Amino acid sequence: CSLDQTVAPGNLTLCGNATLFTTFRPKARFIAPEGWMNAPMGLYQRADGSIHAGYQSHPKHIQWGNISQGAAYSSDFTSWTDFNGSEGYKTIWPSQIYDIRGVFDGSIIKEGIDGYPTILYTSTSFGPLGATLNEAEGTETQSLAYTTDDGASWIKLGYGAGQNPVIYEWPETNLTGFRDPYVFQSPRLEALLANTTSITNATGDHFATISGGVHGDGARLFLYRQHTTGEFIKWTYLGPLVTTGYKESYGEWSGNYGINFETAGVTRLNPAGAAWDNGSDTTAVDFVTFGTEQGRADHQNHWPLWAAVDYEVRDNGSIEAVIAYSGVQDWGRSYAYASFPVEGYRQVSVGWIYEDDDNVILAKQFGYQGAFTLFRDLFVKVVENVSPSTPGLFEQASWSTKNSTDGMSVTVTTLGQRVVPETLAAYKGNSTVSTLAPVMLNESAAAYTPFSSQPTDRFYALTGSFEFGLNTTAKAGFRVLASEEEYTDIWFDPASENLTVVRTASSLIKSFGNDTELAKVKLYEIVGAESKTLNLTVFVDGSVIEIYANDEVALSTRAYPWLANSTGAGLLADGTTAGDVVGVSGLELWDGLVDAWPARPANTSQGLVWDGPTAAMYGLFAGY
Amino acid sequence: CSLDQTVAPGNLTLCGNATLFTTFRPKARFIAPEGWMNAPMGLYQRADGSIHAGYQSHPKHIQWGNISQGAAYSSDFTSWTDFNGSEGYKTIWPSQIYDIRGVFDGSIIKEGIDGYPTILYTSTSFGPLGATLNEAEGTETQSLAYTTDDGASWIKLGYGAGQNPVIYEWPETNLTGFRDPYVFQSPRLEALLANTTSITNATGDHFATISGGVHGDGARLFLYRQHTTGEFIKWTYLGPLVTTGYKESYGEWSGNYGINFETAGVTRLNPAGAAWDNGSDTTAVDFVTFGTEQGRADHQNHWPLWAAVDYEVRDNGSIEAVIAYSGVQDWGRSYAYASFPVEGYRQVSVGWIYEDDDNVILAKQFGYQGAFTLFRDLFVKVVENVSPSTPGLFEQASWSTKNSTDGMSVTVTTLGQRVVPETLAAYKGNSTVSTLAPVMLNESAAAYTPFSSQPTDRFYALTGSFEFGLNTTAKAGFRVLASEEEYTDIWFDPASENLTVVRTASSLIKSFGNDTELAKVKLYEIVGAESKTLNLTVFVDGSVIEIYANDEVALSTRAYPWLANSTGAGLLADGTTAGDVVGVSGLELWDGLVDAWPARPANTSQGLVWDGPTAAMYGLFAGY
Ligand SMILES: *[C@@H]1O[C@H](CO)[C@@H](O[C@@H]2O[C@H](CO)[C@@H](O[C@@H]3O[C@H](CO[C@H]4O[C@H](CO[C@H]5O[C@H](CO)[C@@H](O)[C@H](O)[C@@H]5O[C@H]5O[C@H](CO)[C@@H](O)[C@H](O)[C@@H]5O)[C@@H](O)[C@H](O[C@H]5O[C@H](CO)[C@@H](O)[C@H](O)[C@@H]5O)[C@@H]4O)[C@@H](O)[C@H](O[C@H]4O[C@H](CO)[C@@H](O)[C@H](O)[C@@H]4O[C@H]4O[C@H](CO)[C@@H](O)[C@H](O)[C@@H]4O[C@H]4O[C@H](CO)[C@@H](O)[C@H](O)[C@@H]4O)[C@@H]3O)[C@H](O)[C@H]2NC(C)=O)[C@H](O)[C@H]1NC(C)=O
Ligand SMILES: *[C@@H]1O[C@H](CO)[C@@H](O[C@@H]2O[C@H](CO)[C@@H](O[C@@H]3O[C@H](CO[C@H]4O[C@H](CO[C@H]5O[C@H](CO)[C@@H](O)[C@H](O)[C@@H]5O[C@H]5O[C@H](CO)[C@@H](O)[C@H](O)[C@@H]5O)[C@@H](O)[C@H](O[C@H]5O[C@H](CO)[C@@H](O)[C@H](O)[C@@H]5O)[C@@H]4O)[C@@H](O)[C@H](O[C@H]4O[C@H](CO)[C@@H](O)[C@H](O)[C@@H]4O[C@H]4O[C@H](CO)[C@@H](O)[C@H](O)[C@@H]4O[C@H]4O[C@H](CO)[C@@H](O)[C@H](O)[C@@H]4O)[C@@H]3O)[C@H](O)[C@H]2NC(C)=O)[C@H](O)[C@H]1NC(C)=O
Ligand SMILES: *[C@@H]1O[C@H](CO)[C@@H](O[C@@H]2O[C@H](CO)[C@@H](O[C@@H]3O[C@H](CO[C@H]4O[C@H](CO)[C@@H](O)[C@H](O[C@H]5O[C@H](CO)[C@@H](O)[C@H](O)[C@@H]5O)[C@@H]4O)[C@@H](O)[C@H](O[C@H]4O[C@H](CO)[C@@H](O)[C@H](O)[C@@H]4O[C@@H]4O[C@H](CO)[C@@H](O)[C@H](O)[C@@H]4O)[C@@H]3O)[C@H](O)[C@H]2NC(C)=O)[C@H](O)[C@H]1NC(C)=O
Ligand SMILES: *[C@@H]1O[C@H](CO)[C@@H](O[C@@H]2O[C@H](CO)[C@@H](O[C@@H]3O[C@H](CO[C@H]4O[C@H](CO)[C@@H](O)[C@H](O[C@H]5O[C@H](CO)[C@@H](O)[C@H](O)[C@@H]5O)[C@@H]4O)[C@@H](O)[C@H](O[C@H]4O[C@H](CO)[C@@H](O)[C@H](O)[C@@H]4O[C@@H]4O[C@H](CO)[C@@H](O)[C@H](O)[C@@H]4O)[C@@H]3O)[C@H](O)[C@H]2NC(C)=O)[C@H](O)[C@H]1NC(C)=O
Ligand SMILES: *[C@@H]1O[C@H](CO)[C@@H](O)[C@H](O)[C@H]1NC(C)=O
Ligand SMILES: *[C@@H]1O[C@H](CO)[C@@H](O)[C@H](O)[C@H]1NC(C)=O
Ligand SMILES: *[C@@H]1O[C@H](CO)[C@@H](O)[C@H](O)[C@H]1NC(C)=O
Ligand SMILES: *[C@@H]1O[C@H](CO)[C@@H](O)[C@H](O)[C@H]1NC(C)=O
Ligand SMILES: *[C@@H]1O[C@H](CO)[C@@H](O)[C@H](O)[C@H]1NC(C)=O
Ligand SMILES: *[C@@H]1O[C@H](CO)[C@@H](O)[C@H](O)[C@H]1NC(C)=O
Ligand SMILES: *[C@@H]1O[C@H](CO)[C@@H](O)[C@H](O)[C@H]1NC(C)=O
Ligand SMILES: *[C@@H]1O[C@H](CO)[C@@H](O)[C@H](O)[C@H]1NC(C)=O
Ligand SMILES: *[C@@H]1O[C@H](CO)[C@@H](O)[C@H](O)[C@H]1NC(C)=O
Ligand SMILES: *[C@@H]1O[C@H](CO)[C@@H](O)[C@H](O)[C@H]1NC(C)=O
Ligand SMILES: *[C@@H]1O[C@H](CO)[C@@H](O)[C@H](O)[C@H]1NC(C)=O
Ligand SMILES: *[C@@H]1O[C@H](CO)[C@@H](O)[C@H](O)[C@H]1NC(C)=O
Ligand SMILES: *[C@@H]1O[C@H](CO)[C@@H](O)[C@H](O)[C@H]1NC(C)=O
Ligand SMILES: *[C@@H]1O[C@H](CO)[C@@H](O)[C@H](O)[C@H]1NC(C)=O
Ligand SMILES: *[C@@H]1O[C@H](CO)[C@@H](O)[C@H](O)[C@H]1NC(C)=O
Ligand SMILES: OC[C@H]1O[C@](O)(CO)[C@@H](O)[C@@H]1O
Ligand SMILES: OC[C@H]1O[C@](O)(CO)[C@@H](O)[C@@H]1O
Repeated sequence: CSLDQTVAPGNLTLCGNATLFTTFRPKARFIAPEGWMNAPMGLYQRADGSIHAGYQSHPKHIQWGNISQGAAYSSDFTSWTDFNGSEGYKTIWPSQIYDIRGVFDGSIIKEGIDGYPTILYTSTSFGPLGATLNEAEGTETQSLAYTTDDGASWIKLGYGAGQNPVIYEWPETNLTGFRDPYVFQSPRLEALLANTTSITNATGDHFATISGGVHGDGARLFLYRQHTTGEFIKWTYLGPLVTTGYKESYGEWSGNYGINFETAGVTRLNPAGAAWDNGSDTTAVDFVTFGTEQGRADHQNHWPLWAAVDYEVRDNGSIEAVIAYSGVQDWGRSYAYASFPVEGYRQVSVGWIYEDDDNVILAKQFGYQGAFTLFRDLFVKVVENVSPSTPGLFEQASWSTKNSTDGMSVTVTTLGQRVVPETLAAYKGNSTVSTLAPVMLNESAAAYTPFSSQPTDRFYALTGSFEFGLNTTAKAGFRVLASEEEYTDIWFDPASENLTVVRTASSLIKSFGNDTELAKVKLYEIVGAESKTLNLTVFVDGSVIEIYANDEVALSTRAYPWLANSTGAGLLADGTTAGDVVGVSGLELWDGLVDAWPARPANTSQGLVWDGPTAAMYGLFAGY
Repeated sequence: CSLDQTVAPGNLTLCGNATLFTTFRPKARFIAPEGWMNAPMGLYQRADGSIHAGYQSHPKHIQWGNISQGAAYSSDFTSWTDFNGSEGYKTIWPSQIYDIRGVFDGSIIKEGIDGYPTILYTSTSFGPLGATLNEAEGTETQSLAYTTDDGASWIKLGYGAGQNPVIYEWPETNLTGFRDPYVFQSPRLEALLANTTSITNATGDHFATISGGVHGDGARLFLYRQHTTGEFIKWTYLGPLVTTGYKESYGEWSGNYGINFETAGVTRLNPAGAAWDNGSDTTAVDFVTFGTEQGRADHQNHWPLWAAVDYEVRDNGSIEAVIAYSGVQDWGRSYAYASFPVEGYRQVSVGWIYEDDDNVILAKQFGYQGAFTLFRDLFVKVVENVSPSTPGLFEQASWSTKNSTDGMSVTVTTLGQRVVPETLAAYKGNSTVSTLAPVMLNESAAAYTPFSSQPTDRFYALTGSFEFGLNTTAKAGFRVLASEEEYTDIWFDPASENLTVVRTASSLIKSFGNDTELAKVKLYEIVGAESKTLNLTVFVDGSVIEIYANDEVALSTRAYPWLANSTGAGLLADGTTAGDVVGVSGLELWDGLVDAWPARPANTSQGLVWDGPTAAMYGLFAGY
């Protein structure tokens, strides 16, 4: 095993465990110290204002198993510190008959058991578990634990009658899944149900959704309500909140609803951020965010979606969330988005970016798998004075339209996402910032034009505004992680409305994924404008490429170039002419970003272990 | 619920949990503080000379489940003190994927991991588990833990390759069971295998048996040898030590070998006690003790047996234990005997006495189930100068015979059992002792003759020597726990060779078992004697009646009389005449015995709990 990044890569499968630990590793984002991670969990703002982030964790392994909560904290979403206790950076782990198969996703009741922060999580036991298997009741239940030390440790309620698990009965038969309890307060839902509480007797101030579906009949999000305020054992099933069809799709802008939901959450937003009104705010919109399974041919069969919903009260004292419009939270290799409330009327969302090594060829050599996305403020994005001749505008697919009185302009409403400002400020302030001169892309434009200043490593951010003619057929964007032989191309093509990431040349190492990523982006044309603009922000962080367009469209993906000098970046141009020009302005390179884990050394591997021959006997975990 | 023991019992099923806690409860023996107990486990003499006793334990329940090691200690086998730690009196409990279904029986390596006492135990996980089910590999494995604090706590080795569990591969397919590792040193087996160690490479100084069987083809005791001295991970399967047939019986004196072994152990004894020679002691005999399942119509389908064996070395470097003669360790409601070495060349054996409430009618009202037997010294019982006209003597069923040179006398050899002398001394010294005048039972004998001194409660011991004519048809014995309306009759009938416990009148409460207990006892007639003698010792301890005959035959059973005055005792006589007389001598009553748990209050119940609806979902434990 040679680690010479000045020549072509050898057979890297001969390299030892964690020998490629630093080679492709993100430095500027949330990631476990080592080993396997997946979904964010247990997210909450602590009493001191800091952020507690949990995650599904399997230390010293590179596949899922014995799934536990790893945890860390931060005062700014950006610079983090690991917890360190008797189980290292773990704070909840399989320990009881009811959760021995895995401590799955859970969410936080801030004022819970004895007034302490309390997690409601999916406790798993034995038996077939999965949307395509014949799962039985009891395999997935929901259990409580609380912390007396601000997340350094958690104490589970005892096992038994009137204790853990607290939710165990399936609300309907033949479930495809029954997990990921999302606990939330909702003045909105309380107001809607206030006249029906005699029917159910559920009067608590916390609601909980559980994600799943029904075999052969599509996904389901089940709504529970805390039976009595201040009491956390009894949760009353109201009814299905979201019901979708078996592999139903709302269309090209909306992914596919698959057969089963995972990590679903419920929020209410307005243009500024989180909305906590009872329905009285006419600018507020109710949203559900959710993953779906088995409705996608690639990306691990997983869509991270969202939907704007209108709540209707059923006669039995439950709520139907009727989907008004439906979109995609991220178009690339990410999933398991969780959102949580943050002080100052914010709702912040974060997901998991998986690797692109689905055949597990170099996972052991990495010594880790997975990272988070960046943390994102959610809000209602409102675009005013939109031209009615914007192509496809009245499809109203992942947005809504309201006509002006005179019919000459439209107000567009959709889900907004933007990187939390704490991270943008810290990134910029710790980077070497190059403000670049605007570039007009015309007949003289090369295919690729390097920026006048270049990155020094694989940790940087790019921004640019691309102004296109209303009838352009030109394409433009950014090339990143680029040398002569390796590069990743991010293109926008207004004619097709497609943002793509072409990865055919991303790496000389042939075992990584190389499929082209694709997102739809609607450039809402403004009344009186003779052009349309794409604002593109790109974060390059080890192997992560995370793309944001117009504070709306997100696409996370992976690139693993071998050569040490595959770090360059610049502008891409295709079919730009004297007549069909693309004006690029607001160009800026931030080189360096932030060291997100300042207390960690460069190599936090502790080696990898094998569970031994019993792993196959038990049949629950891969074992490595 | 009335607790008036001066009148007939009401409907006791209306009584609350643990309301009958003290009513029938033993006071003078090893018993858990409350709840369910079964098999002794983890038995060893500690460095300070005290005895550590573990037991299968399910606190706050009255059926088996979440099975754990409860523990206590004693300097004299007789007066005990509970451990008290973070889990009360438990010291090992289900905590890992490999043992989450139960910490089953295990035994002690005195100089184990890092020189500490170390337990090898059966770690159980999910799946069908049982001799009549389709069990699969992995459900029962064998794991290690060690103690740095003389049994107050145990530290398990980690889960994984080269760690726990240390034995997981089934030595043959379609096992009925794979549990109860019994670790022992054996100069005998080492000498026998010394010429074959090239074939197996196993040269360690510890052996281990694992108890089981093969579906459709009878029980098996599998022999393993520690691969290397001072190393505890690698154990090498040599071969089957004991192989018996599907429900094979050696006859009327030997129970039935059933379909599966449990709690089997291996020892070597001589007339004085334990023998640690390499084979050079011609007075020493190799013994296996073992439980069998599904070879009995009652007593929970369970026989506690023993066999004298002659070891043969196989060509593949393993040992066949050929059964020479075969007997019964206890004929009544006991099972799961364990033996362990004790200083001064002793091997001490102790078992579990279950209740006689198999339909679980008053278990909750008790608030506990189970106790130990008394602790018993094992030795080779030798009877010299036996008359060749002793009926049935050359059947050699659970004994051996060697003729004198002249053929006029026989030496009989069998397994001896007697209560450890520490317990007999403590019992006698703490009791009010009445030495009773000898009684000749003839034509004047009533059916029942009370002793001249009577017990004051349900805690006493009786002794007597019953001298019978060689052709008697008379029966005699002891009545215990007796009032006019309730009593338990212990009869010996030399003509049939049957010792019986008749329990048709044991209690006015009709839900308890009332079947007649039966043991075979061979009165070895001595050359020149004109009579034959039965030495009977009986312990009455709450509901336990534990009977010993001639330091050989043991029979443990249960009686639950309701009336406060059903405590009396005396002599039984049937068919005694002027000509057929039974001479009773050596009569003694010990009233009171010992308070075996002096630090415990009278009521150590902590209440009972229900596991809730998930118990049936998981399907592993009853849940109460
Ligand atoms: C199979 O068997 C298994 C083993 O038995 C069994 O698992 C066990 O289940 C039991 C029962 O559910 C659990 O017991 C609970 O424990 C809770 C605390 O748990 C935390 O702490 C313990 C102990 O920690 C000590 O010891 C450890 C280990 O040595 C040390 O490392 C610690 O530092 C600490 O040491 C100190 O203390 C020791 C003495 O205890 C000293 O020896 C030592 O020197 C130190 O000073 C840990 O072991 C736990 O760890 C385990 O669990 C965590 C997850 O929780 C895992 O991550 C970890 O790996 C371990 O597995 C853990 O950290 C108790 O809080 C709880 O007691 C309460 O509940 C019961 C009711 O259920 C009440 O009876 C009791 O009164 C308590 O309730 C009161 O208190 C709470 C708040 O404190 C209130 O909310 C509540 O209302 C109530 O208040 C009452 O009193 C108030 C007055 O004070 C009053 O105001 C109120 O009005 C009210 O009256 C309970 O004891 C046990 O932890 C499990 N153990 C393990 C190892 O799993 C399993 O379930 C069985 N399975 C089946 C299928 O049956
Ligand atoms: C799913 O995830 C699960 C959770 O991660 C996982 O279970 C965990 O598995 C790991 C890995 O196997 C276990 O880790 C081992 O722990 C052993 C000790 O275990 C005992 O102590 C711990 C910790 O106790 C502290 O904390 C608790 C809880 O708060 C307190 O109550 C205690 O009082 C104590 O607190 C003090 O210390 C804390 C810091 O740790 C402080 O915070 C605190 O302030 C106090 O000061 C307990 O938690 C354990 O309890 C659990 O387990 C018991 C059964 O064992 C249960 O009954 C109970 O309910 C709990 O479940 C327990 O009591 C370690 O000994 C062990 O470390 C050794 O092994 C590894 C190799 O495997 C080596 O890397 C390491 O070096 C150690 O080996 C050396 O040392 C031993 C002797 O000590 C030697 O024999 C050995 O050769 C070696 O020697 C070396 O060094 C020498 C120099 O010193 C040198 O001479 C030699 O040459 C050599 O080089 C390991 O860390 C962990 O316990 C499990 N946890 C739980 C909760 O289950 C599970 O397996 C996963 N499942 C799957 C399927 O994957
Ligand atoms: C005395 O000690 C007991 C512990 O032994 C302790 O707890 C009680 O334990 C008993 C079992 O011994 C439990 O009985 C079972 O109850 C089930 C129904 O339970 C529901 O109704 C109850 C009555 O109002 C409620 O009290 C229950 O509430 C508790 O539990 C819920 C969780 O479900 C919790 O949220 C609450 O907070 C409470 O803690 C609950 O709503 C019965 O289904 C179960 O019935 C079976 O067993 C009976 C007896 O054999 C049979 O009559 C039935 O036919 C059925 O049995 C069959 O069982 C066989 C073998 O199991 C099987 O093959 C068949 O399929 C079928 O199941 C049983 O009756 C009792 O619920 C529980 N009470 C609790 C937790 O409060 C007591 O509390 C303790 N007393 C005191 C004063 O301390
Ligand atoms: C680097 O990190 C690893 C942890 O990832 C760590 O431990 C090693 O982990 C790998 C897995 O990643 C283990 O490989 C497996 O080994 C099995 C055979 O193992 C036996 O032979 C080995 C070779 O000499 C021995 O080293 C082993 O000894 C150890 O374990 C025993 C317990 O068994 C213990 O007593 C010892 O003390 C040692 O700890 C052992 O005797 C293979 O069966 C298994 O093979 C499968 O997977 C391969 C790779 O994909 C395939 O080629 C095979 O076809 C087969 O895979 C198929 O798998 C799929 C999915 O699993 C399934 O559908 C099929 O049925 C089939 O199974 C695999 O190769 C390795 O044993 C283990 N080594 C250990 C513990 O020492 C390394 O130690 C670490 N390195 C360093 C330097 O730290
Ligand atoms: C980058 O490195 C490769 C291999 O060392 C080399 O061929 C190339 O010329 C280098 N410089 C570039 C692409 O600017
Ligand atoms: C890479 O090495 C592996 C052994 O780890 C070997 O099986 C494989 O064929 C090698 N690839 C080549 C030579 O291209
Ligand atoms: C569907 O549900 C019932 C239990 O409610 C169960 O008997 C059945 O096996 C389930 N699965 C299928 C494939 O029908
Ligand atoms: C309430 O009604 C809805 C619609 O029929 C149904 O899906 C839900 O299960 C009902 N809730 C119950 C039975 O608790
Ligand atoms: C919205 O505006 C467009 C263009 O002016 C028009 O075609 C459409 O009918 C209008 N919708 C409503 C509800 O007035
Ligand atoms: C650098 O990053 C840290 C950690 O996020 C942040 O607190 C600090 O303000 C940044 N430095 C600047 C903006 O100069
Ligand atoms: C065409 O592009 C080049 C490079 O940006 C620029 O120098 C030139 O001015 C552009 N042409 C026009 C007409 O603006
Ligand atoms: C743009 O994307 C869609 C998928 O939404 C695809 O069907 C279409 O062919 C693409 N068009 C072009 C020109 O790339
Ligand atoms: C024993 O008690 C019962 C009921 O109180 C009574 O009938 C009997 O005479 C008492 N005394 C005896 C049997 O000596
Ligand atoms: C017997 O053994 C094999 C595995 O060795 C297994 O396939 C089979 O199902 C077992 N049980 C029966 C009843 O044959
Ligand atoms: C040794 O031989 C015996 C008798 O054939 C056999 O039962 C045992 O399994 C053998 N041991 C092995 C294969 O390790
Ligand atoms: C043992 O003694 C009996 C009676 O004297 C006799 O029948 C039998 O043959 C003797 N056995 C041997 C082996 O000599
Ligand atoms: C009473 O019993 C205790 C505990 O077993 C024992 O140590 C003591 O010697 C006994 N008293 C006597 C024999 O007087
Ligand atoms: C018969 O028994 C009675 C009571 O034990 C006794 O007094 C009497 O002496 C016995 N008869 C003979 C002949 O010994
Ligand atoms: C004595 O016990 C045996 C069982 O070993 C039984 O078959 C026989 O009938 C009994 N005989 C009498 C007289 O009780
Ligand atoms: O690690 C298990 C967790 O990951 C998910 O499957 C999402 O990928 C959740 O539904 C579950 O709680
Ligand atoms: O409690 C389980 C234990 O009890 C036994 O079944 C004997 O009755 C053992 O074989 C086992 O280890």
